[PDB]
Amino acid sequence: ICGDSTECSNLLLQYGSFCTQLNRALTGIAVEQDKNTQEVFAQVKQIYK
Amino acid sequence: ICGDSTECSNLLLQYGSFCTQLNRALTGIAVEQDKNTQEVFAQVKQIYKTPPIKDFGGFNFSQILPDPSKPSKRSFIEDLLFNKVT
Amino acid sequence: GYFKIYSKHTPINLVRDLPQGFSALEPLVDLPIGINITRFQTLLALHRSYLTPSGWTAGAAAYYVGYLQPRTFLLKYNENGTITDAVDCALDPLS
Amino acid sequence: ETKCTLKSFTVEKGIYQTSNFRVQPTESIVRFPNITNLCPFGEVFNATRFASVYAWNRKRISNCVADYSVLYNSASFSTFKCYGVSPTKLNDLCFTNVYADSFVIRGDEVRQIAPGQTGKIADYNYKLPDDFTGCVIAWNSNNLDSYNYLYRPLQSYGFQPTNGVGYQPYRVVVLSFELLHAPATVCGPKKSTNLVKNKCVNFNFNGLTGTGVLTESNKKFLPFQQFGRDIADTTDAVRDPQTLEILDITPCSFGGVSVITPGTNTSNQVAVLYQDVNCTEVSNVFQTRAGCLIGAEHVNNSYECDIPIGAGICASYQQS
Amino acid sequence: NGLTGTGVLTESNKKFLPFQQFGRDIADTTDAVRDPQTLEILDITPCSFGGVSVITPGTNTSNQVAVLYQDVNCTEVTGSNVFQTRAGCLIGAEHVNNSYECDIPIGAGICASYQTQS
Amino acid sequence: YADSFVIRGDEVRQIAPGQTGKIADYNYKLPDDFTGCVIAWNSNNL
Amino acid sequence: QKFNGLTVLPPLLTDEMIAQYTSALLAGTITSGWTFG
Amino acid sequence: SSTASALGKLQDVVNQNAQALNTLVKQLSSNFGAISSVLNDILSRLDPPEAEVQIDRLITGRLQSLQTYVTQQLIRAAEIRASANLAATKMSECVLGQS
Amino acid sequence: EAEVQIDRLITGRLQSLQTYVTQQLIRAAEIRASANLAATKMSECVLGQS
Amino acid sequence: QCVNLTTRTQLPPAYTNSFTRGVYYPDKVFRSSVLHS
Ligand SMILES: *[C@@H]1O[C@H](CO)[C@@H](O[C@@H]2O[C@H](CO)[C@@H](O)[C@H](O)[C@H]2NC(C)=O)[C@H](O)[C@H]1NC(C)=O
Ligand SMILES: *[C@@H]1O[C@H](CO)[C@@H](O[C@@H]2O[C@H](CO)[C@@H](O)[C@H](O)[C@H]2NC(C)=O)[C@H](O)[C@H]1NC(C)=O
Ligand SMILES: *[C@@H]1O[C@H](CO)[C@@H](O)[C@H](O)[C@H]1NC(C)=O
Ligand SMILES: *[C@@H]1O[C@H](CO)[C@@H](O)[C@H](O)[C@H]1NC(C)=O
Ligand SMILES: *[C@@H]1O[C@H](CO)[C@@H](O)[C@H](O)[C@H]1NC(C)=O
Ligand SMILES: *[C@@H]1O[C@H](CO)[C@@H](O)[C@H](O)[C@H]1NC(C)=O
Ligand SMILES: *[C@@H]1O[C@H](CO)[C@@H](O)[C@H](O)[C@H]1NC(C)=O
Ligand SMILES: *[C@@H]1O[C@H](CO)[C@@H](O)[C@H](O)[C@H]1NC(C)=O
Ligand SMILES: *[C@@H]1O[C@H](CO)[C@@H](O)[C@H](O)[C@H]1NC(C)=O
Ligand SMILES: *[C@@H]1O[C@H](CO)[C@@H](O)[C@H](O)[C@H]1NC(C)=O
Ligand SMILES: *[C@@H]1O[C@H](CO)[C@@H](O)[C@H](O)[C@H]1NC(C)=O
Ligand SMILES: *[C@@H]1O[C@H](CO)[C@@H](O)[C@H](O)[C@H]1NC(C)=O
Repeated sequence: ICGDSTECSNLLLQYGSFCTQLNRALTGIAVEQDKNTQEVFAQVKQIYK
Repeated sequence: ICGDSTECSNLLLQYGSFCTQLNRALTGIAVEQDKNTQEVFAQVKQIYKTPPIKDFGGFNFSQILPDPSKPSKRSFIEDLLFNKVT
Repeated sequence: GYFKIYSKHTPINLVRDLPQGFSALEPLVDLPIGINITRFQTLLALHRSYLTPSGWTAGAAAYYVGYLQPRTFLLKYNENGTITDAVDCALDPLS
Repeated sequence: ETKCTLKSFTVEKGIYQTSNFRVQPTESIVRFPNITNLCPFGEVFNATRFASVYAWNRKRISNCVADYSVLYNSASFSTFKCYGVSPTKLNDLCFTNVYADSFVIRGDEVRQIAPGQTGKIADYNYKLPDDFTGCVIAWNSNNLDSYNYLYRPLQSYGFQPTNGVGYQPYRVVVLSFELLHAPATVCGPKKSTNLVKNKCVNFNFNGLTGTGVLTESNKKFLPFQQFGRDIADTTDAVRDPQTLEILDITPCSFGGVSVITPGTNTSNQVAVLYQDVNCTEVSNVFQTRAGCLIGAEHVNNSYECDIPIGAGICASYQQS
Repeated sequence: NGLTGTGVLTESNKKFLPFQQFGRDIADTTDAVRDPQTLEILDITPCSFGGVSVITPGTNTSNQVAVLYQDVNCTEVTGSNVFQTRAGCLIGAEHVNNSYECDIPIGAGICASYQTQS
Repeated sequence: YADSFVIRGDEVRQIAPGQTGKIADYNYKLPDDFTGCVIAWNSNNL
Repeated sequence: QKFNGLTVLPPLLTDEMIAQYTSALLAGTITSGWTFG
Repeated sequence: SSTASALGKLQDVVNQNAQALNTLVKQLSSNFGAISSVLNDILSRLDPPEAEVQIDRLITGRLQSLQTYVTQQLIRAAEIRASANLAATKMSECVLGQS
Repeated sequence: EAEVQIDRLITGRLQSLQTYVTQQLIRAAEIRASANLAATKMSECVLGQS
Repeated sequence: QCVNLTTRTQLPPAYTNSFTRGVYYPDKVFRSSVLHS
């Protein structure tokens, strides 16, 4: 939004924790993509030859 | 958003039906929460009971069967579960 | 355009320097002044010497001075109301 | 209400949330600290010798909550005229400083003080700007005055005991304030009332304007703190600024209301559910976990659920 | 000429046509500029940024920390055995040749753990 | 609706929607929205 | 791609580790049938 | 009874709902560009021409915080309904049968 | 006067970022449905016979 | 009055390191068992 400009960054603090909520949402769907692969492929105890 | 303020409530009518929609959406997912529990647990027609003498071949179900001297008549394992979720 | 003073009196048993605990400096006064301040000093109470061979200079004294700065400090309040543990944010990465 | 909400003339069976319910507050209260100061005003009006305009002195008044109605609503001071802000609105406001001039002019030259006309006493003795000097206060006097006060060219004044009107020896005291730039210092008397408890009131505890009930608290502040705050920043406890007593603030009850229709091809009977509220404070009246239910009789049977209320309680049209 | 901004400047192997004053790719931000005096063409790529992550074993266990600087070749950032990986670079962690079950996922195949002893 | 009255030239700014003062608050109050026009001219001759 | 605020994080299992998983699944269903599950 | 956080799937649903309801109330102390975040203090300190301009900054900010909450509860409830359709299939096919 | 112009850019950019994040939550719930089917198809068809 | 005095000595102002000192109550609000930032 602001991009290295401290006049904008103080005006953005009047909007509460919107940015905080936005970062918390995109991290929850990044951790989820690693669990999506762990459930499909890691279905084996040992490595068979 | 207004909280007992008449000149705030007058300005909010300029937005139309933004808040008839939000109460309708939150009521649609509160009725759904009751349909969720009904479909899991109401799978049985009659309320069956276990016989008072328990000759199950040597198998022991006393920790998963209910307890008649207890709050809510929960089982033993059902009380360890309810004393761990805040 | 204000002037706020915060204070505390604490018993101590260390040899010279600052102890390790926490101090809740509660405010004394606030003075509606509006004066523009940029330099200061401290007052000593020297007494007259008399028939003992200028004639001044009581005792021995020392004080510690250190200047604010802005950061963020988090207070883990008590059930009484008291600030007990203070957290500094820009101290280290762990903070 | 339900038909209006659904915009239809026929409703089907169900339970519909149709409006809200709140207890409206009565008899607002305000509670402010105390008035300890009286203000230095003993040293302006009861002083013996007052000067003239050739040596107009000034007296700064600061750091008080003074008054402005014990010299306006009382009327023995012959001159109470000033402009712009009416003297009924000085008690609710205040600047930074208060200054007091004093001079004694006969009555024929008293009339030239109305800013927009600088006087002979005001062009060469006391500088009157284009803005109005705050107030000019004068009263007739014959105790220690009714001669030896000059002004300005240099001429003396004529004072005696048998001098016709217009020449009276008034006592002109001029009040003016400071730019009030920095934090002010001198307001009027603040205002308090008598507090109530245990009913929904509209309160003001030295700044906190909200609504709620005020019950007595058993909590302990630190001796410098004024109010408490919950998590997510809501004021729950305040301190009574006259009695130093901690009072809890809980919001006076709100909720939703809902109507239980068996449908309008069956009946026009209705039960009403006031959600999570005690019927004690606004057919039979039945108290439930879901709020109390008014218009439905609590039978002691068990059937299948037809219209759900909550926490295990249901309802359906049986002739009631 | 008033086109204020921040970044590093390097010599551009791209060319202009002599009527062109600056350049851009996408989203109105300028990439190249012809300076008013030398009339040389210079690239504007911004000086590096990233995110900072911090790996902890739990305060109940210890008070020690490694720090991950995400997506930055750390010749431009302590000093406790830095280790460049694909997911950034680690500062304060000891690279070993063993292999265990994953404890704390760093990324791109690397995990981190606290065992005997830093 | 044509409404006419005589006012000081200082107070020709006082006849406006959302205005406070002496004449706008104690003599003649235009409402807040006020679809309309305000016409004025000098009368030193009369 | 990184332009301005935008980042792409790397996945925790690389493409070599995922291919080593599907080779151990395929070496058990040839050798052992359905007994390894 | 010895090992806690074995119910970690059920604790995360209770924690996430409380996190979202805590953030709805803390957005009431935001200005959103007005002069004060309390609706009674721009009332007691401004005239109804200028108070209408500041209240319309609080309304637009508080209405956006309530629409963000309802949208995130609509997405989150679609994930619970997927998990309750799975527990209703596991009760048919594995409690009342043998799979 | 810069503040009343910056605020027009803030509310427009904060709305373009929310429209992104809302549509990424809806899209990531479609992948989780399809990565749950791929997990069932490996349990019930690679590790067994269906 | 104004009897000047000072001499000259002073050496290097001895430095030190306060660990955790100087936390004043920045308010009047009363919070109960709740970490506040
Ligand atoms: C079935 O299992 C229960 C375990 O839950 C047994 O109950 C325990 O028995 C021991 C005796 O070996 C007692 O010391 C415990 O106090 C019992 N726990 C209870 C009653 O909660 C029970 O004995 C078993 N029943 C049979 C028939 O073997
Ligand atoms: C407060 O007083 C100081 C004077 O000590 C002002 O600060 C600066 O003082 C230096 C001399 O040391 C001058 O050369 C500068 O010009 C002063 N600063 C400025 C901005 O003029 C300071 O300005 C004063 N503060 C106020 C509000 O007047
Ligand atoms: C002193 O002056 C005040 C004016 O405020 C007046 O009310 C009061 O009566 C005076 N005192 C006496 C003893 O006359
Ligand atoms: C305030 O004044 C009242 C008298 O009206 C007195 O009873 C009370 O103790 C006073 N409190 C303080 C804090 O001065
Ligand atoms: C309910 O209404 C329909 C028409 O609206 C009617 O046909 C039906 O008979 C009604 N039910 C009863 C029990 O009368
Ligand atoms: C409901 O309120 C009344 C009023 O005081 C009280 O007597 C009663 O105990 C309350 N009931 C419950 C269940 O709290
Ligand atoms: C239903 O229960 C109540 C319990 O308070 C009991 O008093 C009442 O008699 C019961 N109803 C009938 C019809 O007996
Ligand atoms: C400007 O001056 C510099 C050296 O001072 C040199 O490039 C040249 O003389 C001028 N460049 C122009 C006019 O583009
Ligand atoms: C520390 O962690 C262990 C396991 O990680 C746990 O059992 C213990 O309760 C924790 N706290 C203390 C004080 O040891
Ligand atoms: C990191 O920097 C070094 C020298 O600064 C360079 O040799 C190396 O190729 C760089 N790594 C990457 C991935 O660019
Ligand atoms: C770890 O492996 C690298 C690469 O094979 C090697 O250079 C290094 O010596 C090894 N470390 C130890 C302790 O053997
Ligand atoms: C000492 O103080 C006097 C004034 O009393 C002054 O003239 C003189 O320069 C000072 N000397 C020193 C070393 O301070």
